[PDB]
Amino acid sequence: NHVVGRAPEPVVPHEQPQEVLRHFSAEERAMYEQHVKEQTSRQLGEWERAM
Amino acid sequence: EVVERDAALMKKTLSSGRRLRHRVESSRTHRNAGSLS
Amino acid sequence: DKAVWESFYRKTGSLDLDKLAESIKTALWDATRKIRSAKEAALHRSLSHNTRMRASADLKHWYEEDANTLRPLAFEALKHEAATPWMQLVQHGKKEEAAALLKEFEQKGNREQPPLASTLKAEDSNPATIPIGSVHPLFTPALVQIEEAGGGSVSNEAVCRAQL
Amino acid sequence: QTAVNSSDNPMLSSVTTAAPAADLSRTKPHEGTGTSERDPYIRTLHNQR
Amino acid sequence: ITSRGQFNPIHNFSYAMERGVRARDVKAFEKLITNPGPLRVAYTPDYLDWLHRCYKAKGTYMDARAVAEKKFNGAPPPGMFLRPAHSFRRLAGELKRRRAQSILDEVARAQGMLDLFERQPHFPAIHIDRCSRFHLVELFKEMVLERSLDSNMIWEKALLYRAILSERKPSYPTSFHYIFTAVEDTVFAPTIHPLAAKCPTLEAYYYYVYLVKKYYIDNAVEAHVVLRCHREPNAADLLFSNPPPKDDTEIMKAVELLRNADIQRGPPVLPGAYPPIDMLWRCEENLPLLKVLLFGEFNLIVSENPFVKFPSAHGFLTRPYSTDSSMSLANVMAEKRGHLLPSLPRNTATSIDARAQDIRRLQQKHHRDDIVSFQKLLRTPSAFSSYSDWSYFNPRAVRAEERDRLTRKAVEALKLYDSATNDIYRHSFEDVQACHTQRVTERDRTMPPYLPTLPHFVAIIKKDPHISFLLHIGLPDRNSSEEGSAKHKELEKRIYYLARALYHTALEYHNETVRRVNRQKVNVAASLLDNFVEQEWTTILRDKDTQNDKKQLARRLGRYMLFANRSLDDTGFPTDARADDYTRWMAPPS
Amino acid sequence: KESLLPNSSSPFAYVEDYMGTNLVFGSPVHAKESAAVWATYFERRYAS
Amino acid sequence: RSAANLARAEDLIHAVVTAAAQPFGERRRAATRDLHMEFQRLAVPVERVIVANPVSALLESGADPDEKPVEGEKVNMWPLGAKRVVLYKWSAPNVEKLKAMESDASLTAKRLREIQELKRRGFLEVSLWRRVTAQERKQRNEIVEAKKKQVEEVVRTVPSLAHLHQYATSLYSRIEERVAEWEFAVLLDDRVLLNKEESVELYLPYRDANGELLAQGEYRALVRAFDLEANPNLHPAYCSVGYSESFQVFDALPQLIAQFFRVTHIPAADFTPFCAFLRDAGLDVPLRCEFEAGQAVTTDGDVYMDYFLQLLRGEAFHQSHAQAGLTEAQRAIEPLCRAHWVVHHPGADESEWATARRSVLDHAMQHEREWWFPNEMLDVKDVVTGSTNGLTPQMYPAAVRYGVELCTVLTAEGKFVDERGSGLSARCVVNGTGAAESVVFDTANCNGTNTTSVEDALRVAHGALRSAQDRHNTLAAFRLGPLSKQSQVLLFCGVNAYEFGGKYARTYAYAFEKAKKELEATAASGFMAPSLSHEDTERLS
Amino acid sequence: DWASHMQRELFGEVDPLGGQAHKDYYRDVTRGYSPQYAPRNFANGGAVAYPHIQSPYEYEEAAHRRVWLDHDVDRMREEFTQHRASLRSLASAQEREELLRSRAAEYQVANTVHESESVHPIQQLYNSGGTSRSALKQQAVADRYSIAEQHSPLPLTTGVDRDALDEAQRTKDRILNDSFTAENLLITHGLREKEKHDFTILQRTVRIPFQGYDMDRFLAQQKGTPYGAQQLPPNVVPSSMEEAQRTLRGSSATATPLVDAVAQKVYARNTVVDRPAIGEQLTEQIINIMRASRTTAEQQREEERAQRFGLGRQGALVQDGGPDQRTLKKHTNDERIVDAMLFQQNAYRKTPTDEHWNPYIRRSTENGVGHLLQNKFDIMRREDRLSKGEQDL
Repeated sequence: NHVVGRAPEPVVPHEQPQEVLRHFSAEERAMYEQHVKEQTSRQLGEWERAM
Repeated sequence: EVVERDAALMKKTLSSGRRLRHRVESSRTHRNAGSLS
Repeated sequence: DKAVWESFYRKTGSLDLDKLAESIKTALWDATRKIRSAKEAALHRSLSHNTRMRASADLKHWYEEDANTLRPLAFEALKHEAATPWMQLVQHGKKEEAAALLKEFEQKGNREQPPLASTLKAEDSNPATIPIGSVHPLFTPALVQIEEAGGGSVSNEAVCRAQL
Repeated sequence: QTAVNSSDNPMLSSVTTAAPAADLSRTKPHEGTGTSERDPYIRTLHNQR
Repeated sequence: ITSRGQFNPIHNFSYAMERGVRARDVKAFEKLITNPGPLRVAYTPDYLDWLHRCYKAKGTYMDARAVAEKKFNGAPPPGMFLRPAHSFRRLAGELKRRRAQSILDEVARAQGMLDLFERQPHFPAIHIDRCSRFHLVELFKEMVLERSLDSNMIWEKALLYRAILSERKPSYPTSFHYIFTAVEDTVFAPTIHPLAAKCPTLEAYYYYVYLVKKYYIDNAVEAHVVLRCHREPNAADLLFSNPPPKDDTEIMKAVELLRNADIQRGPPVLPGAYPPIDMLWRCEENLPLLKVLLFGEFNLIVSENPFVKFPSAHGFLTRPYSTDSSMSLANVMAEKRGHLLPSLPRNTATSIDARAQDIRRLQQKHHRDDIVSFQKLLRTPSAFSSYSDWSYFNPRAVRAEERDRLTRKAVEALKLYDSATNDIYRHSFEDVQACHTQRVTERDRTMPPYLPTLPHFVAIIKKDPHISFLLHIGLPDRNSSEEGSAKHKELEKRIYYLARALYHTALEYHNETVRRVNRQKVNVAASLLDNFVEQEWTTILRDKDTQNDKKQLARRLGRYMLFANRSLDDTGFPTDARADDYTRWMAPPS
Repeated sequence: KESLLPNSSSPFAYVEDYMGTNLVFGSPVHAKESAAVWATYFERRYAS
Repeated sequence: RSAANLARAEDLIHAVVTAAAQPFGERRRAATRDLHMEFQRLAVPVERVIVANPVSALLESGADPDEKPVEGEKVNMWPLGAKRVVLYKWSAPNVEKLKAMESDASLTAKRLREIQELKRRGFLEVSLWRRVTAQERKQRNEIVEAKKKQVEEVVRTVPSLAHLHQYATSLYSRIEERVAEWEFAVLLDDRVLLNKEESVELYLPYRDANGELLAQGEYRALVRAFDLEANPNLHPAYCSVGYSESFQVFDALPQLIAQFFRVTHIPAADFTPFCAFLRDAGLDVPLRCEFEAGQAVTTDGDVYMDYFLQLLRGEAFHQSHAQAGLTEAQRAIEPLCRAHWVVHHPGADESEWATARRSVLDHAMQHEREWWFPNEMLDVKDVVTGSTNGLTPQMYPAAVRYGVELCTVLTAEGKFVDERGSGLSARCVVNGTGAAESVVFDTANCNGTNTTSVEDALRVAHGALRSAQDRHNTLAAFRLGPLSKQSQVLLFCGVNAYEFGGKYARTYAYAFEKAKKELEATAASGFMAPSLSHEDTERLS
Repeated sequence: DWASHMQRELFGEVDPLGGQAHKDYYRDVTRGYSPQYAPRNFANGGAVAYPHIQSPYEYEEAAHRRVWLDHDVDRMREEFTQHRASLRSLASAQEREELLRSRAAEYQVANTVHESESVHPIQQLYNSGGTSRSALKQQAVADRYSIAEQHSPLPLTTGVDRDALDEAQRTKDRILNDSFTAENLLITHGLREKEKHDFTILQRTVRIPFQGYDMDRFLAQQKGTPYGAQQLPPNVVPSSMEEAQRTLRGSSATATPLVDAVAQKVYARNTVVDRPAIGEQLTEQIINIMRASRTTAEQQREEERAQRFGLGRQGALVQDGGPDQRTLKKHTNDERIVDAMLFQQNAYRKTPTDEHWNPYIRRSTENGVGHLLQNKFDIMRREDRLSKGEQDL
């Protein structure tokens, strides 16, 4: 009942634990964020277009 | 003998004594300046 | 084929210069890519026929020298191309013909062709001809002393002296 | 997923705590270092088609 | 090179000692330390002692070096021998040492000077008695003016210093007396007019007296805090002081008393506008006020934490504590998640709200203890060091970057000094005779031509047909259009990331823990690059035949091999090893 | 600037032995210094 | 002995090649004199140029702020370490626009911004030219001629150098940038932004930078004016020039030092009235300089006069505006960029370099930074000891590779303008591959008539690709050059470390011949190699 | 609006926190002793949220990026001087604020703060408890360097020197060599074979796991994917502030290169030491401490390696029964065993391909696939097939 129109929850390729992320430099963490942002946006948008 | 000499030199880094420092008197309004007398 | 291609770029039309630029850029890239492929090809033929290097089992032989690494190097073009015929002769280690050309120099005192096709002819592709000084460029200044004072070929005398 | 660690049970008293798996190591096609299911002590799946 | 609470020399002893001028008695040394020129740097006894000892040691050093060189007419490392003087290698080495040591000297002194005008404790007082308009104006324009964003705050700073000096007069030491000449000599614009545009009003001055009396300001430090918080809408709240502020009846009464008592010698609102800044520095009339201002900055600075006295202003002046809180979590997470996802099942919602509470509790619990433990941990180079971490607040504290530049310069100089060792000194002859017995051999005995180096990898990932095509041809031209330069920047940046990742993997390849993590950095980087390439490639093909054009050339290249699924080892080349082995080596951490 | 070192671009101008010695094309000071170095060395060698 | 001969050769080669470059310089300078003399007929003159005493900002007790009445009439002489104010009148449109917009100017962030951009739009360059006695001119003519003689003898003795001459001339004519009494002394200001006041305080230093001291004698101040609309990319020919009247330059210290003390030490009472005394003679003693001169001191509290002088006379506490405009970083790479710039401008004067200095170094530190910046792998800290100390035989081929990949990946840029008169011009950006990352035509310069055949656009792009590939080759020579030269000393004189030196040389040669012979049989066997095991062979011999 | 505040601090020649110790700001070395924001995360629990540098090469690189960015930080300084002169010129609050707003937009100050983008409720939790947008913007402090980083070329050069790279190669070599030696020694004592056997013993006990009646559903629910199947991570009890801070700083202390470590320590000690010095005597003292440090560390590594593999002669060299005498104890490394082991591997061996006259040895894939790739064609094919995620032929 709850889930009917909704998108699948975005699945980000090579998503990281907190314990690996703790070793990313400030710049590499910015990059990680860029990656997650882009995957999430791409997928959710793809679902919009699909539906 | 070389390596002996350098271990002998890294012994001298822990042989550091401290020289006695000299506290001054804290005030609320300024800093006190002592000079050698 | 100006007949065919001219109106593609317009010309009365005014030139694109955008289309024209992209196509120049692309053409150049194509040429360069042919060069690089030729280099790598040479490397490949060598590796596949060389059994001693095959004996040590190394995948790394195939990647340790690639188009970037092999010669001719592009950023070295000038000093090799802008060079006089004499200079090119000595650069490629032909001391005989360079000395000859030098004596004749003293005593008597858009084109299509690579500037080196003058000095380097067919017969200098034979690996038999390549002087030992020139063989391994990395070490050239050291391997030059094994060589004869005038001749490209190694001098028994010098090497025996050194050993003795 | 089993540890080759030593057990206090009487049947397992022969079992000795294993050194950790070797780091960059090239195995024989029928063995693995035994870390995960993806990498068993004994590779059961054939490598053919 | 500097760390917290380190002493640095501001004196150049070397120049005079090379001329042969040396001191013996302590009186001689005090005579060596006193600037004739206008400025007077006082010292703590401690710093003075340290400096003295250093001086003596430098005497002994230059002495023994000179005596050694008179006997021979430095002293080698243990297994080494001195090359001859007038040998190229030794001349070069010694030169290198001369230069490196001049650099290290200059740096030492520069950091000393930073300490001096940052008002570090061992330089307790800078005295200006001997300065003339030039020195004062210059000191002002280098120290006060340049730094300040706001013009109008400078005047305030001045009057407030005048008020503090005038109110605290008994407790100041004798060496300060001269400055009071400048305080009684201050010229004010008549009450509401030729000086109205030149100088400030007396009313203003009494406002600031009100502030010194009401908040008990003893310092340039609390001055700083008060002056930043007082014009703001929350003023009563920010500046509310731990010993509570006096009630305005008594204060305004004492201000009436001062105003009146000073008339017979010849809730107040925050004051108005003041004359444009330049007047202060360029009118003779303001010259005493200016003087006070300088004296206010270079002295009147004391260690004490102003945030013991103004505990509510700590959040405003410097950043607030994260453990201190000035909807439900579930609703925030709903807002980020967007309307396109199912709302959180209300189990997980409730569960997450529970965590949010438990975390609130952890914060409240650990707020004090973390602070305490932190300062205690700093008081104990060591893991904890800095240019400035001091317990006390310093409004003139130097920017971290000025100090770091010096430090870096000094470390270059050190590495330079260390180089020259192998130029000046040499190994035993027969040791190198021996050494030349094992020749360098190309194949084995020489390091391999592919080491980890950033351009090696950048080259490797730019050598791919698809990416080489995308760089040169594929993207719209970088100079021609905006999309061109944008796409170009991003492609280049992504290559760069993947290159840095491969590089740091290659360096640490031998140690497993670090390698698996660095490997995850490679995965993220490569994934980013692959998505960019894939996208731009599709764009090339879709975008709207003719022989040898862009699209044909692209379709000739074939399928794009993803950088993610590439298996490259330490040297940046594909592996020798079986896929199952390589996969295991690079597997994620647990 | 004034220093004692040959003024030339080529590094080949600054080449000497490992022992800091040049008995060819060295300045007269260098030459005496270096012949003295080798003299001392061989004196000790043939002594022992 | 052979190392000595190598060095000797490189010295000669350097002489010969330089002597080949000078005439290019004369012709370039001539063409630029010409082009400039044309352009200045049509452009906005810089009419009044006057050197004057700087006017104190300080006011007396009864004065009021606003006037700015005194510019000073003029000045007969400019002391060495002193500030003077040069006044210019440049009536160019943007300057007018500035005077108007500022005289209208209680303040808005917007208008502040507008004013600052309007200031950045044009700029002035101020320099000091010195006169020359016929005596000095004859001494220089004499020295130049003696050098030319030495070069002619050298070339005569050793034929191959006479050949290298023709080489260098033919290279310069290709590499070079095509262009279609008083001697320069100092650059006081690289970029003076536009003012409503039309004046600059300039500090003259004690030292021009090649590091030399400044002479005495007559100087006039030259002022160049550039506006970035009429002359983007800042060609040196297009600009507006005017000169001040002559004045006298000298170093005043030894007079004033003599006048105040009537001098190795200074007693410490006098120090502060001494510095005051100096500032009244016009000299600039900064505050810090006083302060440090005072911090190195005799037993008696004295100031060493030579330490004080050394501080006054050097770049530490005050600089030419021209040198303050540059970063620490830029000043560190400057001799490299200058060397390179001079390869492409064969025979440049210090005047020319002075003009182009800012623009070149900004370009370098922006677009070129990878080429110019010091590179711990490639770079050489020292020439004498580089072969021995920094570079190991074990690290050598790695470092060579590093150079090669770096150049492969980096990028160079080049320009070409059409010689046949349409303003068609191309820019190119080029890899270490020879490939072109970018090619662009610019129709801006050329008129609306166009009518340029595809042929001519092709010729233009050809020329641009050329100049670009050449820039890239030259940059690579400078990036990889030092390390490769020291590599040469390592391998040539350090043979006996290697397997091709000494007793093992003979083995290498042997291996070499076998390889050759072996290649032959592989070519005979159809490029399938014989057996390693030599199972293939007819005879046991 | 927080952005204008940050910009305000960037313009100032004064340190933003006034040099004072603040528990939430790590003054980091790597970052040039600059006050970076590093709160404790109580959702992860006890852990200071901030980068932990894991190698010296990371340090050396970051230091280099600072040197590279120098020129830009300098142009920026020169530009800031102009800016805050303009700020002095402006007499009204609101206009000043307009200037700061527009200029903070231009320098992209806001773009320095990196917020977690994850839509997943759990990652949401981890970041958003302690470190959130609301918090991160309010708490962030920008150095000039982090601003120059954004408008600037990217360096192709790590700060690593020729010699530093020499030592890197040597270190990697040495450690790899000893690890391979150690592993072969475990195979030789047959402890690996034992480990396999014992695994087989442990199998006796185990059940086959319940995989569910609907196996898809089951697997998925184990992973927490289906709807309402989300579990929260187990709450961890936070560690004392000293512990967390010591982890964070110990990390970057380990990573400090020799020169910096020594130099910092020498100067800092020179203040308190009994016989202090300035000038060249100090420099000397540093160089000596450094050279001695290298030598001592070398010698210590050799002794360690000796203890690990049991290298070195046993007892007296001149024993009656010959020099040779040695004793081997069960599962214990010894010099003799190491060298016998290598002897077995390569005894008269001329090349690794020596035994490849034998077809069944030649196509063994044990050592890797590298001897079986002969023409380029096949190599490329392998590359392709591997990238597609299929098997190598």
